[PDB]
Amino acid sequence: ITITGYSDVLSAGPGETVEFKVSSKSPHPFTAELVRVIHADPNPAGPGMRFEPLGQVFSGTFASFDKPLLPGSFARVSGVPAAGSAAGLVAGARIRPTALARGDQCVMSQWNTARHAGFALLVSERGLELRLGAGTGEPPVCVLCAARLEVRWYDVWFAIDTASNRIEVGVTEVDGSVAAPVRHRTLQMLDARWRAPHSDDAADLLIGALEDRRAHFNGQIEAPFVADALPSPATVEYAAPRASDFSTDALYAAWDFARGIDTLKIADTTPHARHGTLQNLPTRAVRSSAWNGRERCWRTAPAHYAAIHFHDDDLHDAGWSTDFAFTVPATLKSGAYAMRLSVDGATDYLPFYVRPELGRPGAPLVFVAATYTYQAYANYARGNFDAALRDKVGRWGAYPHNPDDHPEVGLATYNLHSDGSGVMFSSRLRPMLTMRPGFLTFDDSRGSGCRHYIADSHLLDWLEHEGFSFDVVTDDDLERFGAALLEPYAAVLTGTHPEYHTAATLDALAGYKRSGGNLAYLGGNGFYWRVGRSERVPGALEVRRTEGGVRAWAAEAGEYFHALDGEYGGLWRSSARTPQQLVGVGFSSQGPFEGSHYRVLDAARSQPGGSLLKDIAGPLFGGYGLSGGGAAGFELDSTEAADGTPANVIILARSESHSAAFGPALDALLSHTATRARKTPDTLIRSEIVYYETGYGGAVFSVGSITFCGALSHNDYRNDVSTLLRNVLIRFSR
Amino acid sequence: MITITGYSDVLSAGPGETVEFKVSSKSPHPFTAELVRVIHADPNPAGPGMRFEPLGQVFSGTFASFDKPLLPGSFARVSGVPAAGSAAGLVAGARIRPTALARGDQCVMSQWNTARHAGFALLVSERGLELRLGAGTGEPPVCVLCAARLEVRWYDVWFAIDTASNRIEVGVTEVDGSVAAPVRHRTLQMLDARWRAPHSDDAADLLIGALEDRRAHFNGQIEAPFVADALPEYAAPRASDFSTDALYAAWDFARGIDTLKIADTTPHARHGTLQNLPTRAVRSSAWNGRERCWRTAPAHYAAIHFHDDDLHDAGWSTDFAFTVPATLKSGAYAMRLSVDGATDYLPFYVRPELGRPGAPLVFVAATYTYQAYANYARGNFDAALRDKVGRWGAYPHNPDDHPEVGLATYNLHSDGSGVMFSSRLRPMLTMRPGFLTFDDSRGSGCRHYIADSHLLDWLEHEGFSFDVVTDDDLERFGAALLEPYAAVLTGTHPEYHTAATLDALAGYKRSGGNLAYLGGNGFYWRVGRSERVPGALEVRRTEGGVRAWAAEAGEYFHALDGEYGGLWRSSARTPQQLVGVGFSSQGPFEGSHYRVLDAARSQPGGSLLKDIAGPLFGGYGLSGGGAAGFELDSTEAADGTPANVIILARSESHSAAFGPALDALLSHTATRARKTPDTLIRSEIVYYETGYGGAVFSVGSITFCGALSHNDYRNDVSTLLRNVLIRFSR
Repeated sequence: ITITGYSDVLSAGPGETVEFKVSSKSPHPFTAELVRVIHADPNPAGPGMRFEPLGQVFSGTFASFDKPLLPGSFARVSGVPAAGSAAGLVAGARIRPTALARGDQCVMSQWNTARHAGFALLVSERGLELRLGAGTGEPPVCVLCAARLEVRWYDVWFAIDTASNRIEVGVTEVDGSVAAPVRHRTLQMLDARWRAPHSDDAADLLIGALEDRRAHFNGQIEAPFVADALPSPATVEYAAPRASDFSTDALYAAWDFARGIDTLKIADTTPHARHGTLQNLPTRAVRSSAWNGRERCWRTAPAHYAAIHFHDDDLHDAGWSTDFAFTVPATLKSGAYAMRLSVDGATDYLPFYVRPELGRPGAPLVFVAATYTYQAYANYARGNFDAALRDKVGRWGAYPHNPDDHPEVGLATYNLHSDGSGVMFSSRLRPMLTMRPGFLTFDDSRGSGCRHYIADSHLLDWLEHEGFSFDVVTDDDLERFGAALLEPYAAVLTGTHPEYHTAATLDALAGYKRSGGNLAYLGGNGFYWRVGRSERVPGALEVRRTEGGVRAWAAEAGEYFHALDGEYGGLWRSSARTPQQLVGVGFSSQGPFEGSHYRVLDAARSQPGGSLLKDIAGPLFGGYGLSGGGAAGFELDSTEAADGTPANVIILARSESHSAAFGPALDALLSHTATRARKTPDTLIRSEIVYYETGYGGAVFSVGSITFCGALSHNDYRNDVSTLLRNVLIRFSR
Repeated sequence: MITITGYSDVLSAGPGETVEFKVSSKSPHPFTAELVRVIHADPNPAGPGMRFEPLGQVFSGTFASFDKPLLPGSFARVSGVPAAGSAAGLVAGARIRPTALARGDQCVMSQWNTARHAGFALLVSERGLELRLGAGTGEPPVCVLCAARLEVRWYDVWFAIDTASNRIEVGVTEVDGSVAAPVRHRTLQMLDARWRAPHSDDAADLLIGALEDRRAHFNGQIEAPFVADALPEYAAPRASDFSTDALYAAWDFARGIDTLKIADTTPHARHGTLQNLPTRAVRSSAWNGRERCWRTAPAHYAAIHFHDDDLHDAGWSTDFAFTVPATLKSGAYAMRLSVDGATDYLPFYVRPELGRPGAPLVFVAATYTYQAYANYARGNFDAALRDKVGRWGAYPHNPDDHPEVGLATYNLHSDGSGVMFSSRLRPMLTMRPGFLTFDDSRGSGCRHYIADSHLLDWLEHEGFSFDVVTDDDLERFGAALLEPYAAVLTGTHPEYHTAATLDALAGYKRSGGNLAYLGGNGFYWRVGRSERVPGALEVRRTEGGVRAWAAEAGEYFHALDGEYGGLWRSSARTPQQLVGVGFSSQGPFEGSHYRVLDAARSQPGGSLLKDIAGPLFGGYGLSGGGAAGFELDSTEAADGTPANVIILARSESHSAAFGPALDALLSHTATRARKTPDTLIRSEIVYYETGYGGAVFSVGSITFCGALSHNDYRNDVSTLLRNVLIRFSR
């Protein structure tokens, strides 16, 4: 990829600054030009790509530096001497390797690359291997403990005993009750192939990787330790040495991963206090060896959560230097923007949002950009970027690079890691190819195949063409400012897929409802998953797919609480907040990216809010759209009084004729033949458009379909779907 | 109604232990009790029929018939307390969440000396909130009504009799004021000497959840009730508003969540006792989502859920007892009851002595599963089934027609909540020999106790002696009880288990034993229990899976033992890790046939397939007409299946009504192993070695044993099990 980058924040109000971090692998400088994004879908059959150039607001030419992406998580203990004494060196850990077929993976290492001095303890399908530096003029010593290690808890160690003139490398299975527990060891004579380190031999101590930066560990490490003497003799042929076996003197370090589970620090419990720092956001708050099932929450039982899960594809915070900054002038109207980057014919877009001042709005409407959901889907490598799609990207002039070809940009929370575990973290401090104008997600046979940021621009482009002024706020803005940020507006509008939320963003929308506002839920499958977040780890979102529902992977028992903020993760249902309580409808069906039509329930025209159907002939409508060819499609929401729909809900229309591939949302089911309402599951395959009054003075309008806004621009913005939204926004504006 | 029925305090006894039997007879004549050994309990004419061995020479007796009642409905009783009130008046109130106001008058708090017409009662209904005051020997009671339309939300309710102001007040306020239209109503009446201070002889029990002049059982949650005998833009009076002096009592339901005691926090120490086992460890008004475990956050679980149909411990007096003589061999027994042409059976088990086996095989009676299903009113007892029950001479009473015996953990309560508790201290009509569960077009329609007798009758007929232990025995004794036997055999549906019973079976494998998993859908749900409440099981259907109801967020931990409830999957123990296969499909009560994997005959343990022609077999049976049916288990390496598993056969041709088990699904198009869901509709018979010296044999089908007796015990399924048990016995 020639040029790409990211910003430290995704939204800034008047007087706030966005720092942009660009990586350019050209030898010539690049250009940055501010644009306002109007339509980001490059499908020729629709409005096409549309920007408003604002180079006169911000323009610049800047020097190109090529900055790298290094996936793989690990911990660095810095500013420590080389380990060892004249008596020797001992190091070890409790480990659970989750992908040994991937090669040499380092448990712990300390290596001065220049002086060829240090140690490294590694595992692979060959067993447990010790590498010792031998100086500038000898190849390294290697001692191998051949064992067939599986995905279980093992104790691994090496010991250099000068007095006995022996090296030992061993591995013992922690659970001795299994039928054939592994216990192997290798004994070599030392023969002055090792001598106590010297002051200049110093280097950082790493856990999970090796620096001469490679051999990233996949799986769990628990309680690593280093000692520079042999264990105090106490009274099974051999056992693994652990930190408890050493005098406090002899301990060089002993890390307890149970301390600080919601932080990036690994704590050393010896008086040396040789702490370390985790890099690339490994997964904490996972079961360790003492976990037995009686404890399920790391906040009250940290000794059962005394391990950290490392993955060789973890990616958080690229650490790129800031190429330029932009401070929002008090005259730039709130909207959706980007920095068009350009060099050698290659272009990127760095999207960001200009947020209104709290309490003084610039329009009657505000749109909520679903940045938590964008970030959770960020860089989803869907394995679908085949020749036919790659061809369409060219023909249409769409954003040229896809996560399937670019694993250097890391994964989404819809992916699995290399060892097969679910990706629980997603960073926004990296290039997010899936949030670029022009990016296509699906080879859509009946439309563009655009999602999230790009598909949300259908609505922003429609809002503009119909003369509706709007301000834009993000999920982070709601997290920061609360309902008070929304209160000034006559209606709040969602995107096409507001799926991921915190208690703060849900509370912002409910408080806005309670203040008397109007809510336009213009998507499907909203308010379904919880995200975790921390002030202590900015730029990361956490997702733990607990219990059930439609999920790309399943969290393990006991690991349901977030590490970032300690909250119970998973379905919002699972924390007593169903979508129906916010917007009257809830996720009920999911199928492929294909849409269908609505049918008017004409009984509605006479009820409160049935005038919203005026100028829609019917009885069908909406059988068109840039998102899968229909206004009701992909993921659908319907009414459930039991799941919280208000008794005054007015169903205006109800979809039909979805393909046989549409099935029921699992979390709505007690069995494969009965819903939670004890109806049959086929009653779930439908999208329902509803209207109701909140009882606080405002109303709610819900479409329950991700593809709904994809139909707005059909027939040059003149169609039934366009007419319906116009009726809503006119009504919501008195 | 039911002429004679009953139950026992325990279901198994070893040598020298005693079983106490409690009988209710509506006859004016005495009844007879006679000991029998149950051999076959299925009354289907097309199969071996009912079969007993009478042992009246071991125990017989004639006993007076007493009619003993069944009174459903949970509540708390505070006894040994004076009548509440002073010359200044009386105030009482509580925080409530009514879950079924259309069911009639439902009492929050009451105290009523019925003879002297003295006391109080605070009730709710669809009409509002009502105070009833006693009025004396020759007057009807006072009634003051605060008309309000109450919903299923948290309200504060109270009444106050203030003699100084000559006022009665009855009021209700919605706890959450942030709602659109918060309810705030009250009614004011003049007192006019329609009440004064109580007298010593007015004393009576104070009840929470019911009224005794015993009626008006409350449906929903009660939290922090209190009584005061003094007074502290109206607001609800709460216990915090009163002098220490002015408080008669103030109960905090958060204290003792795993007990039946309700604790009074005032120095009066006027504690109370819960009856019929209402549901504890439920969200209270302060629950906010940050805590999900009552053991570390009791203030979020400071409420109790009452149901007018809770049934635990009938309290019937023992009519007779039986002490097991050293000469009665371990087996499945019953007490045949008889009076006026009516017959009941009181089943129980004789357990071998620890360490002294009497046979090479032991059978595990799935009593935790029987109890979880006990008195399951399925709504299926129509004219056709009642007729079939007549023709076959089957047990004549069904839970559907006889609701005084309470519910199963598969039913919903009257207020719509899931039934979390099942008592064994009540008549269990579904554990009687002769009980039919389903109108089966292709067999008997038999489950659990009765279906397990297919296996017990086959073992006898094939000459295999066996001992019997129950789940409760494994809970008490552990793997040590199983160790002496050459093989442990399960029943048709060993579904419900504790950590102690799962450990007894795993420990037995590690000791070198052989395990015959002869059912389907085993080891699936967790059960809770405690020695503090003997005779009760708790089931909380958390997270997912195939479930009759869904537990609420934050209520996933048992009240009885504090453990995380639900699927054993959700406690990190899948069925596959124990027996190599795990629940994967369920359909109607229908069976189909297996197909031999002929690659198996040459592998380890393919000699078990000897004398089975194939490639199909088992297309017959007393349970749904096929040896693979109803609920099926198949292999999953990801869920823990050993790598040396050998698939001997695989079912096929199940009806379109058979679907996948929900907890095996990531979406409607992908399993946890990322295969398509149709790969789940199959039962797989497996054999493998444990590595400790023994082996495991698993059929993964509930209906398997329904085919053992086919064609006078000479058939492929009979041949298969015979081969296994012979092999397991050297």
